[PDB]
Amino acid sequence: KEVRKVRIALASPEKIRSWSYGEVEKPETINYRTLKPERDGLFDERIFGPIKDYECACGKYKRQRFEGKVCERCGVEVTKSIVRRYRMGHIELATPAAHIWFVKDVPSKIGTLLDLSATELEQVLYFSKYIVLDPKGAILNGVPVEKRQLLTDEEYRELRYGKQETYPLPPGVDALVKDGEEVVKGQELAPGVVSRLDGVALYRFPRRVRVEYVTEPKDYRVQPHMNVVVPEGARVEAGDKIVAAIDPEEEVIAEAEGVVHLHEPASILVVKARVYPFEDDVEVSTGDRVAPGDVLADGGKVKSDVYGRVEVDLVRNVVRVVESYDIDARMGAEAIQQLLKELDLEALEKELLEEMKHPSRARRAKARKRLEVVRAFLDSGNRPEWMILEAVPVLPPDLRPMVQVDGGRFATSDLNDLYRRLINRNNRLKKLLAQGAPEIIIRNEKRMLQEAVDALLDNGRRGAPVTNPGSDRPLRSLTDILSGKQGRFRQNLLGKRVDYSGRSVIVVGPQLKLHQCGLPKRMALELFKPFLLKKMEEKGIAPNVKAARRMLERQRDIKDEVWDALEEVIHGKVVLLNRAPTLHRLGIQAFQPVLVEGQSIQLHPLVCEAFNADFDGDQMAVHVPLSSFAQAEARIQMLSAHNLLSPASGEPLAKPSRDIILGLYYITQVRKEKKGAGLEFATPEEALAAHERGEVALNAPIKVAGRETSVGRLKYVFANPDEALLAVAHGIVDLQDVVTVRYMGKRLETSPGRILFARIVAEAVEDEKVAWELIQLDVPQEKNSLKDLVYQAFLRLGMEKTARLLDALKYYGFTFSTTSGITIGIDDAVIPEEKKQYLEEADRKLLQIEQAYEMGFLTDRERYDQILQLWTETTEKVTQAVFKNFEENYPFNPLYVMAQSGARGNPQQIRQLCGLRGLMQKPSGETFEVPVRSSFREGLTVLEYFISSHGARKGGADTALRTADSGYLTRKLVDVTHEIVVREADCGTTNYISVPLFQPDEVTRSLRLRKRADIEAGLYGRVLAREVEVLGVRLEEGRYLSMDDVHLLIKAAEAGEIQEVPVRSPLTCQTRYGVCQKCYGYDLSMARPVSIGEAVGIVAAQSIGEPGTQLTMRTFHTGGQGLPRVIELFEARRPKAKAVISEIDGVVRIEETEEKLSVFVESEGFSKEYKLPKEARLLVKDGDYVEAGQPLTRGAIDPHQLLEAKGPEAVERYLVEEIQKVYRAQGVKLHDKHIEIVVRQMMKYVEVTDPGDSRLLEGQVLEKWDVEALNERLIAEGKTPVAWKPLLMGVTKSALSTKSWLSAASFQNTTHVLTEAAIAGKKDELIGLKENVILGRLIPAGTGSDFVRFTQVVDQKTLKAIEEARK
Amino acid sequence: TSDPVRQYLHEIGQVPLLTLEEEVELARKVEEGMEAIKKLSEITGLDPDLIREVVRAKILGSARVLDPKTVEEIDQKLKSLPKEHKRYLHIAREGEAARQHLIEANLRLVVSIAKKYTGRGLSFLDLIQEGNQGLIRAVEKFEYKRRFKFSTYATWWIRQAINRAIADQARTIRIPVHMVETINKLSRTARQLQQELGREPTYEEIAEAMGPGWDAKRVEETLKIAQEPVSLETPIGDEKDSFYGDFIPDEHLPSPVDAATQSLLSE
Amino acid sequence: DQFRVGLARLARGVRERMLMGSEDSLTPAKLVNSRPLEAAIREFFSRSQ
DNA sequence: CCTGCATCCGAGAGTTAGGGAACCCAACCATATG
DNA sequence: CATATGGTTGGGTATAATGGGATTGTCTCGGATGCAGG
Ligand SMILES: Nc1ccn([C@@H]2O[C@H](COP(=O)(O)CP(=O)(O)OP(=O)(O)O)[C@@H](O)[C@H]2O)c(=O)n1
Ligand SMILES: [Mg+2]
Ligand SMILES: [Mg+2]
Ligand SMILES: [Mg+2]
Ligand SMILES: [Mg+2]
Ligand SMILES: [Zn+2]
Ligand SMILES: [Zn+2]
Repeated sequence: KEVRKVRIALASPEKIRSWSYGEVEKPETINYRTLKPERDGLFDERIFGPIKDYECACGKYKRQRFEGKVCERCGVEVTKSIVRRYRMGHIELATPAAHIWFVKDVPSKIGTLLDLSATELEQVLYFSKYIVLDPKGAILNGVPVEKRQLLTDEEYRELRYGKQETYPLPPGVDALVKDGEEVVKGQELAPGVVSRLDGVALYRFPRRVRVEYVTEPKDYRVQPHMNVVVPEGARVEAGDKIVAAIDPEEEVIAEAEGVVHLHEPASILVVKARVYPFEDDVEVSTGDRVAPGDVLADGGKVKSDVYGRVEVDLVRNVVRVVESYDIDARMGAEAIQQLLKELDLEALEKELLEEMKHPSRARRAKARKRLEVVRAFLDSGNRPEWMILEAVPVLPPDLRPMVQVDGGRFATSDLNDLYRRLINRNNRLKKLLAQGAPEIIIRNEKRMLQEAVDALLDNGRRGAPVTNPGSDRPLRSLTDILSGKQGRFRQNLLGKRVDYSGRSVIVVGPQLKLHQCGLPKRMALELFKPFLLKKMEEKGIAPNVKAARRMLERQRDIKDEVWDALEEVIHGKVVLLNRAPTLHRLGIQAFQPVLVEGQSIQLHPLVCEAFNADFDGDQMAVHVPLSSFAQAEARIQMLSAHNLLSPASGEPLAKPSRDIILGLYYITQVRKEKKGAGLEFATPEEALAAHERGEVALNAPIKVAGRETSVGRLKYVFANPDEALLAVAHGIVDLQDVVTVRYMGKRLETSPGRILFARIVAEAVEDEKVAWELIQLDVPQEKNSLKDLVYQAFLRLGMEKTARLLDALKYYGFTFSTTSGITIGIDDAVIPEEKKQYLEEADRKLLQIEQAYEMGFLTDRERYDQILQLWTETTEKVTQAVFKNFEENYPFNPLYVMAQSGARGNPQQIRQLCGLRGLMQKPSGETFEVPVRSSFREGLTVLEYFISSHGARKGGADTALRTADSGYLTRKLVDVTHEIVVREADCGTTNYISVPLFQPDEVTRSLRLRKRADIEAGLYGRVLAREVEVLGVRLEEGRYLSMDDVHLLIKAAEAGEIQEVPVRSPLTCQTRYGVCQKCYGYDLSMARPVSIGEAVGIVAAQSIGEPGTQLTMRTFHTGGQGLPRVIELFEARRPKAKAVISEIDGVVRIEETEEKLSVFVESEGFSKEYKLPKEARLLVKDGDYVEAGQPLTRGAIDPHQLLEAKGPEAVERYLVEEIQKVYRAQGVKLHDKHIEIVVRQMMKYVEVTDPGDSRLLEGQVLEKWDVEALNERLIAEGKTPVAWKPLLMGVTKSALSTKSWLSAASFQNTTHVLTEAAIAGKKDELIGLKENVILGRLIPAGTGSDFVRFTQVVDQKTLKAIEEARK
Repeated sequence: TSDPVRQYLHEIGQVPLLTLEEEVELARKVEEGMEAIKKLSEITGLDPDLIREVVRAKILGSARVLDPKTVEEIDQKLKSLPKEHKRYLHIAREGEAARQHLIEANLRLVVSIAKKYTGRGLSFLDLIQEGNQGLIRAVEKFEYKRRFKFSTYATWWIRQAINRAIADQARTIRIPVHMVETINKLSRTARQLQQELGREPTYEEIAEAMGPGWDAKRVEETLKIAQEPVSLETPIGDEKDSFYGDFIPDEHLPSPVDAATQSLLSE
Repeated sequence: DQFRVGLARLARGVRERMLMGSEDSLTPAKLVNSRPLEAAIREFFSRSQ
């Protein structure tokens, strides 16, 4: 069966034990002599499977045919060895351990369920404090103890055992009290000892004993090595012993009858306890805990009166009950698990539901948050106690290998060391438990075991990470394996290394066609090797595939016919070329390979811009699509000749550049001469004679008979283009002279070069009328004109003819650029004379500003600002002077022509080459006071060079450090939009958006028509939502807006007939997990309605991300709010320079004091006030009108405030406009559709304000579609609908909040996503692209779309046969 | 909160030390409790280990987790003996308590000894825990009648436990204790012959310096078996992107060429 | 600096040897283990970035 | 009792390429050889 | 199937010893949270 869903859930100890094929009991990996796995070790074949195929460990069963045979002598099943990478093991922990994912991921699941803080949970889990599970009527400090109370070790012990204190006694100092007498607090027990607690005092090691004799006394000294046997105040008999000693001769036998007393105690032990003498056998022994009214001794004559612990001292025949209790307080994962098992989820859920009626908002939020976890557990069926580990699963050995390197050394994974530590600590804990060790040692060992489990699951999370001795490197845990840029998801699932691939340096391929690439012969032989083997077998080069492979292995064994076989192999096939970084989809393209000599890939010049490729060492990768489907996709969809327009803007992307533009511009420019300079002639004969005499230039603009013309237009009149070009070939005229030629039935005053360009386009397109319509004959051919020509040719004729035209333009541009004579010399950087004047005037004015400083009229800031402004205007004037000199005196200068044609260069660089370098910035960010007055032709001084180095370094650092924020943004957008596909023809909606055509003035003067480019980017290709009547032209509903329609609408707007356009947009589409054909519009790369199945989300993300990588605030030139603002806009960030907006409508009243300023908005109902700093700038004036959602100051609007005030559509408009402003500022063209898709994903969720009669909770965030469906169901049954408000969240938070746990886990915050999904038991339905890529499936887009992938094809004969069979 | 070394040190420091009188008393009580328990075992006829376990379980209390049925039945039977015998049971209880108190008070010597074995393949806490095991052994076997201080007999057992743990658990591939000692002797001898010779000795020198039964081939094999495995996750290069295991090919699974050859051969 | 680190390790080894041995029969050769110094030098000259 | 306000902690930060320290003594299962 | 050898493993040493070793040049952002005021 096909896999359709993947579910993730918590694992029970029973489930883990059912997974395991056996328990790993020993930390041994392999034997040190034989290199075989040790029994019950981390590599045991009995648990994980045999190392060799169908062969047990001892060799009893060494063949197949015995599947499922468990060796009697070894215990190794007979099966494939590959099972060593699938079969798991387990470790049985002596004590339970907590899974760190559910402890340290804030907020903690265990803490949230049991209402324990993080500090309290940490204290209990790591054996720092106790938690009470049964008070047993205990009292602490006068207050009874309750469940879930934390006791310190001192409080716990004091309550569990009681109070005692030992006071030492120096030798020679006696005790004022007797052994076994009550002592109150403060009762002095010695001349320098004062007690603190009440209870009985007990002598410890009395130094001397007084024994009377029936009377007279005697003394006996007691050394530390000897004890006293007779109790205090007891008579002794002759022959009895008193002071037992190590030596029989040292024993003290009483000589006669006498009483005994003990004096000089070494120490005094004061305890709070009760005393009960007995005279016979006792009932309770030492270490027993008793209650009031329990039998102690004497058959029940004496009875206990208090709760406590019993010690039966036989020396004094007395039972002592120390006041204690039977409290049941525990620490660690055992206690936590006990709390987890006792939890009843339904009752807790009811308590939280009642808690949700409190007027407090914070308390309500806490109850809702706790309820989230409770309900997730209740619905999923997971038991909470499963969050505490008892059986630790063990990864199969082949995924934690211990392999021998070629040199015989061994390499192993860190997981083996982590497992070894865990097993060692578990075994030592078990050994210590079996030995009855004291509780301090056991507590230490249990803490160590918990830390070992934590390190195994997630190392480097709590405390110092575990490292291998002799190194500072943390060991790599499972969490490290899963997550990160080097983790499993991003490194092995969303991207892989592939076969049938190669890489090499690229070289320009000017003779190639648009669909061809030059591939090296050796690379092609290696890439198509199996096909070559099959073809060689087909022919007679080799008898069989093996011999063919052996032949192709050795270079000297290769012959001539194998190359012909290879040429036959690749016929018609295509390869994929790819250059990193792949910023957009045109970074991968399909080409037909032509086999070449050498080791360089040959690239067509027209695809270099799309690849962002050049020839100073760039390398490209080659991939081979294998199957018929892959080849068909590459040849039809990703062929270079089929991708001529940008998917982001709709503008041509394969177009003339560099040398081609230069050549076409050179041949399409006309000469201008000043020899005649507008002279007067009555008759043309006079002009001709003057020119022959030498007074008038050939192309000088003279006036004859009252009309402007030139001697060239009268002297040279050609019957047809062939005659003009023949005259050019004979040196009569040049291509740049203006003559008169009869073409297309008209007499044109044009140059032969422009006629030649017309002939080139006409012969390329094989149609004279359309070609004549497409070209602009009376202008020089530059970048923009050629782009317009290519686009118009595409629209009017098709990509095939467009590709032919592009190739013809490339060929002729190169040909004419070669012979033009374009070169750069040092004199070509012409220095204008005016610059000198401009400099002296400044050296004059500067002195004046200094005088302005010698009389006190100017401050530091004023003088600095004025100097800076002076130098800025001087730089601007010098730029203008340079370009005016170029235009007037040297109209054919190489730098000028290069910049003017759009081939290379901008005015600032020419100004630096010719005029002056300008002002420079200090590393602190402030400008210097002296500018660089030298250009690059004159040469800089040492100081100026060093001064400019600061800006050069700053630009380099900026580039290197920012490119990663742009890449990050692109990744975030791919993850938030990857699921959006075109899924149907029409969603049926009647909603739309209104594209505006005018904008408010910066001084609020009036409305100004928007720029043509912005209107084009917002209107081109869209579907009209409503019928439009403009300029006597009817645009029907459902009409895709072409460029001509956009131009017509702009012209109508300029006549006041229309102010806005209603169109469909993705912002208002109702298709689930995607859009529809009408709400998307035109496929911008094809200028035709988008096909169903297109992954428009990926295209949108790429289109937004590509320009920011390079063109945002590419190499920076140090010569006299870009990406950050876009990232801030896409993340719904609140601005730090936030402005103030008018929440309501009203009139403005400015209230000004000398110390404070405020603005009152006075409505008819209410009047609110806004206090702002005095230094601020106000966009409003006293007595003005402002609407709801309007700003009152300059700055950025907070999107969340706008959402609260004005609503969803206003926020969508603001986001789109503000994102587009940044891109327009840099000159990047990008249609609004992509940003609209991303914003639609941003505005996806809602928050429940009133649940009504639903199971939802107030404040519960959920998808707007789910709540709409739920409300529809509610209405159908007839209950109270849920009340909700829309939410706005950034791209990161929207992407992490998706329904699919696989994509969210592979994006970011892997541990949190996985823990939440496991708690909830989420099922991934595999809707988007990331999930299907991870599972290695067919993505539901393109040829994998359900709309197209079930198509069948048949020929007529089979169809008629089937029809007859049906009949 | 963190740094478990500080927590363990504080918990050991919360127990006061012992004087000679307390130490000798505790040793006497443990010894007489062992004698009393063997006397009970002889009287009742049961296994001494089982009565030791039930006495220890009843002392440790309910707090510490043979099931409660057998412990209760045998305890009640033990609480049935006539007089002059149950006294032994009481002495056994006091002796077990003395054993616990002795270990609890002498834990600090374990830390003091174990603090000088760091940097040998075992963490600080592991060395302390093995020293605690050795201390338990020394306490159990200690004989006070010789008038010697406890620490003198405890140090030897603590060192033995630490050394055995280091020999057992320090290496990923376990090498037997005698072979580990052989490797250590090889290293010491080579180091001394390096210092003496003013250069690294050749294998013949070490073989000659070990004694009879050692040749250069055996020395080479011993150094080869003493090699420790390297990590598959060893970082290669300065950037955090290349691991050692990225450069190791899989030699187990058959290649596509090999599988195709076998299939065609089968055909 | 690396030599100083190795020398400090050597000094620690010297102290441990002094305490663990016998004050009566002790020589400079027995007290000094030069392995840490060589190891530090090798690490610096083979593993330092 | 509510609220806001610093405060703390945790998770991010572009692609491709290439690169690499005790010693001893005695019992006991395992494996080898016939 | 029957031993005989090395390899492996468990047990032992008795003046007295009693709390360890590193810490250091980012930057922002968002949620959790304890503390202050009213
Ligand atoms: N860290 C880096 C450094 C470079 N790159 C890529 O390599 C190119 C080198 O261009 P370059 O710096 O030579 C300028 P070029 O694009 O040729 O522009 P120009 O003709 O207008 O002067 C960049 O444009 C990126 O595509 C990268 O991905 N990451
Ligand atoms: Mg370039
Ligand atoms: Mg380049
Ligand atoms: Mg003429
Ligand atoms: Mg890399
Ligand atoms: Zn077998
Ligand atoms: Zn739609």
